[PDB]
Amino acid sequence: SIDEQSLHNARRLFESGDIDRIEVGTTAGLQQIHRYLFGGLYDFAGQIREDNISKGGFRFANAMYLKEALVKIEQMPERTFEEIIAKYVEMNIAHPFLEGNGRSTRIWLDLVLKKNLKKVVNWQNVSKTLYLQAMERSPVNDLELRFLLKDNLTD
Amino acid sequence: SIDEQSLHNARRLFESGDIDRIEVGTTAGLQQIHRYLFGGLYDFAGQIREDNISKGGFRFANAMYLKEALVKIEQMPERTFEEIIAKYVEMNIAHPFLEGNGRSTRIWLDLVLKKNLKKVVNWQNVSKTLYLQAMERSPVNDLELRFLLKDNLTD
Amino acid sequence: SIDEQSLHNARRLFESGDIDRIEVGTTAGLQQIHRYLFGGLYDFAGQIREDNISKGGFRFANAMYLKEALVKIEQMPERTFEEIIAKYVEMNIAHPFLEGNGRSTRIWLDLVLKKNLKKVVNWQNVSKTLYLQAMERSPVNDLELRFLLKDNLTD
Amino acid sequence: SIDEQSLHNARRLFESGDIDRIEVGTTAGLQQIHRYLFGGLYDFAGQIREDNISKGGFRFANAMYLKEALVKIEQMPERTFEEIIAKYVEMNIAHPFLEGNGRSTRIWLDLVLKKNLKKVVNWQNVSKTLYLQAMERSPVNDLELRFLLKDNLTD
Ligand SMILES: Nc1ncnc2c1ncn2[C@@H]1O[C@H](COP(=O)(O)OP(=O)(O)NP(=O)(O)O)[C@@H](O)[C@H]1O
Ligand SMILES: Nc1ncnc2c1ncn2[C@@H]1O[C@H](COP(=O)(O)OP(=O)(O)NP(=O)(O)O)[C@@H](O)[C@H]1O
Ligand SMILES: Nc1ncnc2c1ncn2[C@@H]1O[C@H](COP(=O)(O)OP(=O)(O)NP(=O)(O)O)[C@@H](O)[C@H]1O
Ligand SMILES: Nc1ncnc2c1ncn2[C@@H]1O[C@H](COP(=O)(O)OP(=O)(O)NP(=O)(O)O)[C@@H](O)[C@H]1O
Ligand SMILES: [Mg+2]
Ligand SMILES: [Mg+2]
Ligand SMILES: [Mg+2]
Ligand SMILES: [Mg+2]
Repeated sequence: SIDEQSLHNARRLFESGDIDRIEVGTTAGLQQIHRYLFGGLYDFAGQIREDNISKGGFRFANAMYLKEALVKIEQMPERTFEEIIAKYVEMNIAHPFLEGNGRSTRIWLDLVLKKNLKKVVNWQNVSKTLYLQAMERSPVNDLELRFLLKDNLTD
Repeated sequence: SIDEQSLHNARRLFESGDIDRIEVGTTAGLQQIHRYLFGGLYDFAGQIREDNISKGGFRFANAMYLKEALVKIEQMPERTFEEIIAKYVEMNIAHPFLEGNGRSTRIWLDLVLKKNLKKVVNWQNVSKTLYLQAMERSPVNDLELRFLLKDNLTD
Repeated sequence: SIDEQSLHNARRLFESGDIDRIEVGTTAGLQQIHRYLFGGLYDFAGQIREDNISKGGFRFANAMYLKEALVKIEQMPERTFEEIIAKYVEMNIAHPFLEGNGRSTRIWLDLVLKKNLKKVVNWQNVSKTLYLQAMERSPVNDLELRFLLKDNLTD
Repeated sequence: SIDEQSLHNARRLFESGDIDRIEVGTTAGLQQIHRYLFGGLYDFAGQIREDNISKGGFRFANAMYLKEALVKIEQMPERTFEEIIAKYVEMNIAHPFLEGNGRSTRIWLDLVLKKNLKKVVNWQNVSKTLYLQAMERSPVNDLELRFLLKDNLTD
């Protein structure tokens, strides 16, 4: 119910035109997206977490310095695909919500790609298995992720 | 060459009593230890890194917010073995030097244990292989590290 | 869809009494469980994989020597809780199917615990988050898994 | 002491021309290299391990089926760079010795590349940091390793 309802909310975000009101490339913009997707579903919708979380051997940015990290991440440049991917990779490492980081930050990435490069990711053609592998590796080396995503951009 | 002299430098730190002048439980204190062990050996002795580093697939705190991270980590409480281990785990994730984090931060840990618990680690009885495993796991769960060290304390 | 239907099959395995005919602690027994759960749902139901697979940075036993590995794994002893967990850990590393290893092998584990200790895991009280973490760690050290499961055995 | 003495033996393996007498692409050939490097230094020189080992959170092939694994791995083809790297990656996962797998298996790799492609790796121009990263990743995805090594091939 939660994930189907948030998918409907994501659809609403685009169909409504409310997507055009989201700040691009900023922490606030990511919060806007998360609040939109999960509002009325998670009580923490749009809110930066205060608890620590991990997945698959990686511990995401410690909540005690997550806000400081986000301030630095949102200032990263967006001039090229490689810069945009690097910025996305650091926002994923920040992982600022208890849940729904993936969906919200992928929308956030698409807005950055669209603003700067006039392209978005064609997610329907991206393997979820290969995407997860590439994201898991990305804090160490974003090569796999860049190869995967660059092949799946659409203008 | 470097490791041999730095081991001599660590013995001098203790045997001279210079160890008693090290600030306990702080970033500055860790820098003091690192400067003492590696002064004249690494030109970055005592200095917070500006480059990014990883080991075993784990990305240590990004250099862009590392200084900010350290300000927070050093304020962590030190009242119990579990608190002190948690603080140590976070200082390891920070990994604030290019090299020599292990040796420096273990001395740092012992000073915190000594101050607050009147105990230090009996490293003589700790397997390096098992210690490395526990440290690698610690960001996700410090159970292995607590299991390894707690009954290896000595007063 | 597949998950809801396989769950129904797993309930039927127990409710029908068919569970009592499953060979305990063997590769063939694991295959019997997988075929029952996934027959008609995955065309590879019950079948040892010929493709390589990975999760979270760990590559499961190479398909080229998987059958050989399974021959050794099923011979492992089941004399104590700790031996049984060790055997379960090796069967998870083998990871013999393309999908459904988790559900099938947890049933397989319970049959081994029941046969040798007259216990099963009370999975209802086991955190999925902590279980996944413990499984991810288990190839290196099964301490987390033993801590988790021993606290959740039932008669 | 052992690392320096083994380097000298490695030096001699090439200086003497004995490298030309080593069996190429086989388990026996790898054991020959390991014995040349470490015979008289490690008591287990040239011997397939009977103990389990791991590094960086990765469990190498279980000793109970390591021999069976090696029988399969040595049969892997060697016709393309990609096949040769895949074979090397599997021999590293097998990790057949207690110690000295890296040095011995890199020599083994060069012999297979030399035989089949008339090239070897120019290890002088390969970053040890990037190499270890690429090795750690290789069981999941050998792209990093292939990217790192292919443009460092020489004759
Ligand atoms: N080990 C890891 N290291 C770094 N990033 C990871 C790791 N595991 C998962 N990720 C990323 O974290 C995301 C999942 O975060 P989560 O907060 O569960 O988002 P979600 O929207 O609920 N699920 P999803 O749609 O699967 O992304 C994945 O899509 C990956 O981008
Ligand atoms: N994958 C990992 N994840 C988290 N921590 C790690 C990892 N690998 C190593 N460590 C920790 O990092 C330390 C090594 O950092 P490093 O900067 O190499 O210190 P060192 O003093 O040069 N070597 P050592 O004496 O082996 O600790 C180890 O002792 C562990 O505490
Ligand atoms: N990185 C890892 N290393 C070792 N084991 C893992 C890892 N990730 C997951 N596992 C185990 O693999 C199982 C999942 O295997 P899979 O074939 O997807 O089974 P499933 O029944 O489809 N899913 P689940 O019900 O979630 O177990 C998990 O339940 C864990 O036991
Ligand atoms: N986490 C890992 N996963 C896969 N392979 C690894 C991992 N860590 C290290 N390796 C590989 O194992 C080798 C080290 O094996 P080891 O038996 O220590 O050999 P060594 O010759 O003693 N050391 P080195 O000269 O550094 O390779 C490295 O060179 C890597 O190829
Ligand atoms: Mg999620
Ligand atoms: Mg070091
Ligand atoms: Mg699954
Ligand atoms: Mg070694």
